[PDB]
Amino acid sequence: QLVESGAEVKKPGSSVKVSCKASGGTFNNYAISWVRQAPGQGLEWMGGIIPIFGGANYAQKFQGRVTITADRSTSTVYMELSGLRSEDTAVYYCARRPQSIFDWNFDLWGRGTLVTVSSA
Amino acid sequence: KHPATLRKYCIEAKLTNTTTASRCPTQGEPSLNEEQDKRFVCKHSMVDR
Amino acid sequence: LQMENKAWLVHRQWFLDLPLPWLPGADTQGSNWIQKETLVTFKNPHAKKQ
Amino acid sequence: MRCIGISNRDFVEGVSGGSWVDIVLEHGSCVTTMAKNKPTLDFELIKTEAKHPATLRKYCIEAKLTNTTTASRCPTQGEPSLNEEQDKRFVCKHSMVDRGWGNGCGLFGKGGIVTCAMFTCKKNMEGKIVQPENLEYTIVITPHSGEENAVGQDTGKHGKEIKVTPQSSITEAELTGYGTVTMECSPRTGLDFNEMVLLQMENKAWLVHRQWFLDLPLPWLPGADTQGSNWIQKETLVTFKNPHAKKQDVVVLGSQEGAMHTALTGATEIQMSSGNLLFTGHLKCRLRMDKLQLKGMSYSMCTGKFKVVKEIAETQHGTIVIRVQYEGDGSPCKIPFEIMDLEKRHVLGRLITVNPIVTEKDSPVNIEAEPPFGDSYIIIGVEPGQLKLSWFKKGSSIGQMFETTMRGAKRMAILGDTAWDFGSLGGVFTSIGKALHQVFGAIYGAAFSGVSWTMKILIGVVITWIGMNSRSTSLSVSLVLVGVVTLYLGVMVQA
Amino acid sequence: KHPATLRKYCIEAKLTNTTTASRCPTQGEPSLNEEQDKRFVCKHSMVDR
Amino acid sequence: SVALVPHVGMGLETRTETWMSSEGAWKHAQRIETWVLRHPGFTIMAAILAYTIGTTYFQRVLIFILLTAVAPSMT
Amino acid sequence: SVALVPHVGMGLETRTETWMSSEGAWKHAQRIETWVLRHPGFTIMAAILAYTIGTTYFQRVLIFILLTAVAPSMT
Amino acid sequence: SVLTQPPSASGTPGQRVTISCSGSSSNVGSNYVYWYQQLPGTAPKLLIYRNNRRPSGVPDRFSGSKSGTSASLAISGLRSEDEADYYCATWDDSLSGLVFGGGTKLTVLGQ
Ligand SMILES: *[C@@H]1O[C@H](CO)[C@@H](O)[C@H](O)[C@H]1NC(C)=O
Ligand SMILES: *[C@@H]1O[C@H](CO)[C@@H](O)[C@H](O)[C@H]1NC(C)=O
Ligand SMILES: *[C@@H]1O[C@H](CO)[C@@H](O)[C@H](O)[C@H]1NC(C)=O
Repeated sequence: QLVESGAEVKKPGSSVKVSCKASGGTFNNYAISWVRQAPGQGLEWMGGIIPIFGGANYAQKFQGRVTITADRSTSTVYMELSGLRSEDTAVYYCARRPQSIFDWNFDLWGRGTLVTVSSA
Repeated sequence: KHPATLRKYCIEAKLTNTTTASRCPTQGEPSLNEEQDKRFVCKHSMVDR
Repeated sequence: LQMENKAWLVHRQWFLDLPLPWLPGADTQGSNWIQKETLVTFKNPHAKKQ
Repeated sequence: MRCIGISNRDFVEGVSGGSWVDIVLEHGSCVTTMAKNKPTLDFELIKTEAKHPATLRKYCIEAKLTNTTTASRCPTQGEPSLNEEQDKRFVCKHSMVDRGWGNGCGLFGKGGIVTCAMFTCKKNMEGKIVQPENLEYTIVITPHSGEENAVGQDTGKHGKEIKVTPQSSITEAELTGYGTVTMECSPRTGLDFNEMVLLQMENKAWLVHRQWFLDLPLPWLPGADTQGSNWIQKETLVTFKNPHAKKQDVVVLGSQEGAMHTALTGATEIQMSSGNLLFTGHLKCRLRMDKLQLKGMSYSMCTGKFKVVKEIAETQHGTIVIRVQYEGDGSPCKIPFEIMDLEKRHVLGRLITVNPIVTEKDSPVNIEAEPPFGDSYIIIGVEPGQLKLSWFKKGSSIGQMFETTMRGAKRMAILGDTAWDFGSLGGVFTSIGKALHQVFGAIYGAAFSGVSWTMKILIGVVITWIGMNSRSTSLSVSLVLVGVVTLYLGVMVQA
Repeated sequence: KHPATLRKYCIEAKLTNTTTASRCPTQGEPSLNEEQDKRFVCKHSMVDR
Repeated sequence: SVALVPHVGMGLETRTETWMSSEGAWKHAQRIETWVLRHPGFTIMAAILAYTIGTTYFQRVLIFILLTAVAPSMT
Repeated sequence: SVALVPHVGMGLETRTETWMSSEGAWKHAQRIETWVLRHPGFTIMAAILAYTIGTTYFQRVLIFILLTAVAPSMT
Repeated sequence: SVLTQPPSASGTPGQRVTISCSGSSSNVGSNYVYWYQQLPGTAPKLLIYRNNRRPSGVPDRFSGSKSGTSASLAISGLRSEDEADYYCATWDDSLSGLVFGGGTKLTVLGQ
């Protein structure tokens, strides 16, 4: 029920926006978080948002570098990353979780968008 | 002859790109990048949190 | 006043007092409508969502 | 944690002889009921459904005209007639034009003229209705334990949704570990759906008065029409113009969607896309706690170490909620929770999560308590590792009484004479007051029906002035009371 | 510990990209495209023409 | 609504008939009549208030008429 | 039009906010204020007529508000 | 800081294996602990939610353990399927964000 954006290949110093389109039930009832997994590295939590409420919170590492927003009209969630660099290369996931402040059980995931910071 | 437009009223509209932002209690006000644009209509309210 | 293949000869003050979104007339971009709140409704029924 | 965090939460405390209590459930509110030896419960009305709606009109908000026909008779020869003038899918009007030798009549007078145009509807609003027997209220009952309400896709063992319909208005909810709760609701005394219309526009729906819907000045179909072509007040959506007395024309008046929206102010918006869902209104229910017992009352104190995993957070109802984990032995044990003073010599507050227990060691439980208005201390645990938590409550008893009185007055403003059932335990004073309120509400609704809030303010001021400048003391007092109540209702109305 | 910013105030600002627009008398108001961007401070007045 | 601010008393009228002169000539009075019919309760209260406040029968009648016209208009 | 019968004093108001409640709360007062601003000539006439017709100060003021509210909403 | 987790894990089919995730007073022991299985070239899968409660998807053989300040995932019977990278995610009150562990690649012998 969660569909992400297609693959994107970028260049250093740019900004990339990733699209995660959820269904109506998941948009009005659950939260959506952005986890990026670097090549050959562990999962990392970037941030999340309650799409119905829209207030986004980010990991302290990503303050001023990641923007997460929701499009209530199209029922979509976007993650925008600024200052793209070599270390920013990774796969990015959007996961569906409840909007309570205690439970982070991701029972739904997308498929990951490979933000390849390189030249091909 | 030679009329000049004085004002242009809107009688039918469409709303798109709806988006919400929230700042939970006592922490101030929410911020939307859409509030900088004047072609977005914006409103402030309180929700139970 | 010209509204969709009908025209009226109205008072200038009455015309400028209409409560609708409007553009200055000098406007060219046609997107900075002002007084838009007259043609849009905001709902927070139970104070749970907007 | 759902009923906590809703500003319209209500605390219903106490039961009568019989272990029942009267409660009115509103859609935007919550009721938390507490008895002397019963678990605290949360009651929410989360869904009202109207099924099998029947239309009764199809007002047109946008029409057009396609076949304009005119007929004229030379002066002195009487009114003309058109064949379409007997067609119900045609709009006609009679007028006069100046005629003479130049026009082609030959008599130099005012000749009757009639013009007809075919009226076709492009967009309409359906005023559906429902039978009062087809309503279905869904009410969730939650036992309000510190136990987490669980996450989706796996288990729903906490929330208990009971559907109530006029046919089966007495239903029983079996809450695992707390016995069963019986709700004796009266859905037939709610909105009075026989006098309501489900008005559905393009993609938006409202619940509106039926007489108001039937008095709307737009062309309408009876609702049994499948072909249309028999609109009633076609004249309201067209204008016939005879500039001077030369040529007669007719045109439509343009989409009435925005004017209809303006006309709908004060009507509550409902949903009618995937069924007729009404997230508005109340339901009066009688709650039976006879077969409702606290869970784990045959437990021993934990005698272990608790840790606060989430600091004390104050709610907007005067209570506090604290989240504590348990690191001790004998996992299913009672939590030793008290709210005392600094010296622990007096018990100052009451925990409204009665009988908190620890089902699992590492599973956190969040207790809710109502501390006093002064300084107070939350004591969790026993001597080894006891937690003493300071807290300060900002309000005051006089302010609390003022706020409670204001909430009662507001409840009377919305549920006029039904507020007397909100937390009633039977009683005789409650019955007398309810009867008096029914009489006064009948009089007030008769005298103030169809009046705006500004008019209510004006009339209240006028009546208060009349009372103040009155000869009789009793009449003066009665008029002042009526005027002040009218002012309160005009200030609190249209919400 | 753990402060939350409640508000941010401007003490030293600078003005750039100043632009102006005019309308002849009786013909209504001037229109500036910048006036649609809330990042631009704007004011309306009258100048004899 | 724009419909609540019609173009009636603008002093621009000529011999040519107006947009909806025939329609709108009596619509306000018809609305007041319909409202009074649907709300007999408020009319009685208005009559009582006008009789009480009005010292003379001219004042009473004027106050009653104005109250009855206002009640629908504000709504 | 249909906008002149707006479903205001129909009862059946619950605790859920109604349609366009916020705007409709003060739209009518706003339109009366704008009318009084644009048409001060009639307002003075209403004041004079209320003073002449009114015997007591309360009657004068009540007639004044009634006249000034009917004048714009009359059509 | 972050939930320390064992980078290297080894087991054999038919054998029960568990992974240890140790956090701080604000990482673990104060918030629920979630365990995720992330195979190569696929998104992470929620193994156990809350404090070691199995979602319907994971078979009963899967299970987890939670302690005062550490957590563990239990595997009833072993296979080559358990050869994947493992992560323990838990909300950190001080860090104010969902902090996973370092990631445990479980290697299943049998090659
Ligand atoms: C509005 O949303 C559409 C996608 O439906 C997007 O293409 C467009 O850029 C958005 N506009 C703004 C101003 O965000
Ligand atoms: C309107 O005129 C058209 C002419 O093409 C005719 O076909 C149609 O039947 C007419 N409709 C009526 C008379 O209702
Ligand atoms: C402001 O002026 C500078 C001058 O070069 C220009 O680069 C910039 O784009 C301008 N900003 C805007 C918003 O027009």
